[PDB]
Amino acid sequence: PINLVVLPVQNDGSTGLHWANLQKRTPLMQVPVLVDLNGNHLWVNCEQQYSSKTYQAPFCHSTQCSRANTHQCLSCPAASRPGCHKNTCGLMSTNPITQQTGLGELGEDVLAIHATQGLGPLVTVPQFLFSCAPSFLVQKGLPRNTQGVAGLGHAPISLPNQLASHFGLQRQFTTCLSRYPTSKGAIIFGDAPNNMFQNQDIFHDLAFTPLTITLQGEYNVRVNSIRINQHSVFPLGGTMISTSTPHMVLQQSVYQAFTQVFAQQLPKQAQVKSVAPFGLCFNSNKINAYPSVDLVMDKPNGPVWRISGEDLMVQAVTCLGVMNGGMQPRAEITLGARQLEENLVVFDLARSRVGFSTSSLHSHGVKCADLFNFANA
Amino acid sequence: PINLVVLPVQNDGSTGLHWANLQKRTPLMQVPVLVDLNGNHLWVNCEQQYSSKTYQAPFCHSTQCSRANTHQCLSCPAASRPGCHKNTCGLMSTNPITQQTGLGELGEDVLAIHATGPLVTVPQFLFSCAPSFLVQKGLPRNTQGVAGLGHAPISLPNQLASHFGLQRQFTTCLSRYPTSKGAIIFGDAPNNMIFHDLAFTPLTITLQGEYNVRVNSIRINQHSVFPSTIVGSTSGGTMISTSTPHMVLQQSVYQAFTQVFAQQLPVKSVAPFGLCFNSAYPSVDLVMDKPNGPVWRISGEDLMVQATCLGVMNGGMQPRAEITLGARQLEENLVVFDLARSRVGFSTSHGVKCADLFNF
Amino acid sequence: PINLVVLPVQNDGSTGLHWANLQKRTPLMQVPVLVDLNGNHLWVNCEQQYSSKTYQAPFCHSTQCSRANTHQCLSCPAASRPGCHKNTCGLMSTNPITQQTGLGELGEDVLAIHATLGPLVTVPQFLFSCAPSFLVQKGLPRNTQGVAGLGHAPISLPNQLASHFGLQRQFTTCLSRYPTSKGAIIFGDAPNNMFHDLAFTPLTITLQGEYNVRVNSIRINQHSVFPLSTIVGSTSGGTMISTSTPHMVLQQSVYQAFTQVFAQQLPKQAQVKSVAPFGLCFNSNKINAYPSVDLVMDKPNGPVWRISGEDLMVQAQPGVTCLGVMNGGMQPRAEITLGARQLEENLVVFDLARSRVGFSTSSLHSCADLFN
Amino acid sequence: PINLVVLPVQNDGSTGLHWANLQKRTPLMQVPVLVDLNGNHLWVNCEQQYSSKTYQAPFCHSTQCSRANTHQCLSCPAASRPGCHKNTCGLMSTNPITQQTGLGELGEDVLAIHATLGPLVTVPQFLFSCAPSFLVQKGLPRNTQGVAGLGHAPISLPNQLASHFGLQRQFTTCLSRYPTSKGAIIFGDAPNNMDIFHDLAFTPLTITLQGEYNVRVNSIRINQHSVFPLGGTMISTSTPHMVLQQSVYQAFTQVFAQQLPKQAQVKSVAPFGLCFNSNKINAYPSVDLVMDKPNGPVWRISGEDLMVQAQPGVTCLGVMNGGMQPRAEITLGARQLEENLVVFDLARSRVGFSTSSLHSHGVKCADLFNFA
Repeated sequence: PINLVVLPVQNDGSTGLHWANLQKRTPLMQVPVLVDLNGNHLWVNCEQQYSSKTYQAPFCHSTQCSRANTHQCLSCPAASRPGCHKNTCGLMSTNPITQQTGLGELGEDVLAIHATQGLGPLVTVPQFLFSCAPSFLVQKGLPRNTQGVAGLGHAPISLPNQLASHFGLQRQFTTCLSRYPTSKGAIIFGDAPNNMFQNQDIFHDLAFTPLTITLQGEYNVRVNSIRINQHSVFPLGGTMISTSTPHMVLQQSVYQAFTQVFAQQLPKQAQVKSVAPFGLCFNSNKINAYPSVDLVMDKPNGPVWRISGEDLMVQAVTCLGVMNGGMQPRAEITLGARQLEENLVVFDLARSRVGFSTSSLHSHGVKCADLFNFANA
Repeated sequence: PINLVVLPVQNDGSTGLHWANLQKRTPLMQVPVLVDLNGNHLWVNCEQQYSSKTYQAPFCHSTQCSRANTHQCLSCPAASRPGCHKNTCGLMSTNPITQQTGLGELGEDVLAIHATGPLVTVPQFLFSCAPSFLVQKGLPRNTQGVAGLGHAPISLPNQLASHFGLQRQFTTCLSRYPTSKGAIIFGDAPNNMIFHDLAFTPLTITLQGEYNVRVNSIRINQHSVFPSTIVGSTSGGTMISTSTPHMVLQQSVYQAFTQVFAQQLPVKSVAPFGLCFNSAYPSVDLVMDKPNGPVWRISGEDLMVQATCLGVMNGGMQPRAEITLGARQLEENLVVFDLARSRVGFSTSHGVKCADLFNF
Repeated sequence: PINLVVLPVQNDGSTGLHWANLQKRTPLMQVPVLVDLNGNHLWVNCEQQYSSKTYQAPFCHSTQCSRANTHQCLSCPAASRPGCHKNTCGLMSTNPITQQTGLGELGEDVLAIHATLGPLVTVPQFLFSCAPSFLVQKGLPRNTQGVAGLGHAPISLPNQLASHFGLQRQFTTCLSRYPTSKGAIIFGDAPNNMFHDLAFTPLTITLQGEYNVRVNSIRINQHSVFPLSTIVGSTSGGTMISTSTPHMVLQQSVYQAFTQVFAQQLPKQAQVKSVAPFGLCFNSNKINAYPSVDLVMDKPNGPVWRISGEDLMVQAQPGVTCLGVMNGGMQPRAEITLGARQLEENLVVFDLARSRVGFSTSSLHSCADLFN
Repeated sequence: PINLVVLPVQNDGSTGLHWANLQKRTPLMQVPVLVDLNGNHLWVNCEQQYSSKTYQAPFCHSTQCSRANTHQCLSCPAASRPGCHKNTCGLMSTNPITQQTGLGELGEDVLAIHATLGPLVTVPQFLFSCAPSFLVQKGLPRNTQGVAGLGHAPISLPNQLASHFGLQRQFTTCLSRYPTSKGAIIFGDAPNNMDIFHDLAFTPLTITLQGEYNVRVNSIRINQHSVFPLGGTMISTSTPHMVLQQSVYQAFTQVFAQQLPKQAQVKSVAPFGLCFNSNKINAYPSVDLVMDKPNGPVWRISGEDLMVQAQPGVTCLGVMNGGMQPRAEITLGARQLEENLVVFDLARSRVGFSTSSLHSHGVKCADLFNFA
């Protein structure tokens, strides 16, 4: 009776990005991969080392290629091995940090992951679908020695969809990303709010906003306004949620309005020169008392996604962790990994809504890393 | 746990097609629908007095619309009712008998089905409220829509296997006897209940969402009738279908076939058939996949119909496939669609009856 | 330098649909084909009678398949001939009258058409589909063997013709109300190569390939009928212009509003027993003037597409004339559809370059004169 | 009567890539762009200058957005400017050197091009994308502001130019071999309109799902020694060298080396793998590509033309290892298109090349037209 499965995820201190050791292949081995909230699928570099007794490449026009949504047939002029076959299916994979994309082949192999009643036994998808993507794609932008990307996007062979389908889980997943490199957070597949902590009602304040999917397969929500200490800075789906930037990203005109109203809410004298890659920094000794950021979601009548000033700030000298996305970012506002860390964020694919707590996880005395004991497993 | 779910399916003697009573809505009610093996999705006429407590039409750009692969937004300039909303998602539904297609609206409601047993549910089963003109011609009497079993993201088997965590496969046991009911079993039937002699052949899915296999040869009573660099190939070229009762052949294959079939025997053809008799029939052997392949065998009498006539039609110069196997060739034959392994399984101690398998 | 190309179009009185003879093949022959304004392409019956020295079925993955936007390969077991090949590309064709669709194969052959009255000029490699013959069985005017699509799709007639000869990316329909005189489709910039009372409204294309405009309001004798970052839910106009239906079609709620308001513009006593296929019929002779229907385009004060009431009326029986507006039920593809009868005796400029549809705000005086 | 249009394109010595100054906007200005033979469209960074009186961003669901194959609507939260509007269309653009792709906005403006040496003729409503600026940051030749695609895609350079002027649906490349020198792209039927094309041979052209031109190589020999097989082949200007899948690379480079004396080999200069002392070589081996099928026509590469001057006294084999999964097992780069007439016939789905060298007629690509 499997109701949840759970993947440990770690915060990479050097990049601010989140990544995981996936258990794949026969025998099981650890494959380090970026966690890309918006990614279409799981892809890894197979050009390398690849040992498995259970690896298979589906044939062109197969049900597996249809499920993966590719009718592009490929062939390789060379002895067959993972990544190189006669008559297989081709899939474009994306490095979401550089935005590079390249052509690889669809593969199947074992993926293993812990079940959890709400720690539990290790269960497997014996023919988990993924792509052997070309190696140039791992060369830039990813945490050291990452070999791939696990996409959690709403696409037919993404992690959440493949896991939910195989185990009959509710078609949703919950992220609890860690703020701290020293301790692993979790991604929970299945209905966490109903099937999952130690007397604490961590979901008590869950509120919901509608979820859309862009044509590029990204999760979008809609922000009705941004207020900083009750002063509105915006206006004047639409909002992407993403783990391919650590920081909040704002379209340039929104960036200028935001940062200026932010500054204004602090003492003018507290401003110091900026350290890269930030624009707006402060002497932190000079004032502890950061403005609160309310994102009013969907429509004027709430609910409110609250960001405390302190959690927007980076200990760089403290700097505002908000980036100028230029004239044409993909979304006018993007909530990045730091906005996800230490919050329970529910992506409900069945009902098309994102759930979020109006109150802080930590108010329960709980950190995302406290959720599961991965050291026993 | 649940590892098997079953839909009773009924043989309609007047059309030669099959149909199920789907259980939907709150409170549950019965929705007669044609079973279309290659259908993309379940659709229904929602002008047919739609009562439900649990009906929703997903909004444009939602997760459900994305899953159904539509980014087309619609609005109905009318009040709000099932099939008429503002800001919902459009999708094309097909009447696969007439081949008509029409733009309808993505809906969500409860569907109930039997486990193997008791009735279990998909609270959010996705389907389409299709335009009512699509139920006017060709369907079995009183049917209100079509339930698609094609390999497409919101087809019946995909939704059910995903919800219950079944093995990605379904088996077909249609009954030959008009008014009798066989079943479609979802999940790993071969391991979860006769499946000793399962041959197997590769399955491809066409761009239009149809199941294909490849037929290397056809014989009538042993007589031959038939016949990451990018590449660019084709599917099998033989379609399995329940949207025709009859075997359909490309004109030239049809001539060869029927003629050779005539020669295995010693009247005034009766419409729509081109070869009829008074009332031993020769056997048809289909070598599957390639020259070494397992053989799909249809005994002659099972091709034959009573207007007795050869139930093999002329699909003209350009049918979808060179060869199509219709409803009658699936009847009283256990056909396993393994979507996880991309192959179709079939029965090479007589056959019992599809109608014997269950009791509802 | 060729500036226009012109195709005569015949009104079939028996169906109200419009058809043309397309000149193709080598040797050149006539192929009678339905004119489908919203159709993706030209499709034609290749069932075995087809024969031509210049016909080829492009190979899968060819530039011609790429242009037609199909990467679906097929093959045929019989001896090779048009419609039947070893490695070709598949294309879905639609009968717009019955809404049947079916898979056929991309074909290529010579098409000839008159320049500007001028000589016959040719497109040597004109792309079209060999469609399954079941597609011609039903709903097509007599003897029709295919459908010429004028849709905004990459191998439609207007696009191929404009492209081959370097015409302006537009065409003008001037359908005839009278079967005995043929009207014209004019490819290229008709307004600058042949009146001035042209109004324009934005043109959008639906995902199924249809032309849409936006009707801000429908009025009858000025009375309102209709009615009282990734951007997300945008839609195209919501009014379709089609030559696949003869009459105006309205979604059932709009239909009822329209009929109630139309009727209110005339004496209740003039009404008479309904006569199929119609729902609102009148004692002819008890009416001197029928209400005008004004479609205000784009915005509440945009340009107006005006229909005279006489032109929306049909005479069914001896002394009884009926309203030529059909009930499209709950889910027509568009809430309002203007049909062949609304396009007859009017110039309509489909400008694909500027995405606008242009129509006269003073109809000639109520198409066959332009050419001969 | 316009039959050909020609674009001077210049060889960049640093990157080995080719680029062009496109004349756009009102008033006209020079917009430097990389020439990407497989590029889907023309894209530019609009953030920067963009001065024009004739720029326009089509609206969502317009005929222009449909042509470009996008039904994705964009809103920009800012005030109106090029690259930033409400209700426009989104298009993904690709930097073909880094393989980065990003979302930009469909735009329309004037593009001027020389007709035939002849006068500047214009496309008033030329479609392109305002692509996000991160796409220009790496790997393009210095100062280029975007990319001009020549792929077989509906709004590519050759398609828009052929359609606007009624050209034959083909183009010929004559890329110049020497740094800063100028070759030409000629749109229209170059072979029939200006024998240097007397010996044109032809091989089937296919288009991949990512929109790249492909042909098939049936075999490769070096000095008549078999290298391949034991043949999908992309033609590209986004790599300056030949690229081979790893097992083909190993065989090719081995056989190439053993045709030369083994003491000729010096230490490898990055990025190359096989380099030589250029004192110790007097003749390089011929590389022969049999196209399409066992008995097809032969694309001949003189071996000297495969070699790169890495240093003062060192010459390297300009053949790169594409690893396990390059897009095509063989790729013919910029260097293989240099000083060679290559005809991309989109109408007939074939690529044409001369069995006899352009230099054996005494001609160089830079000779064809006098630009300035």
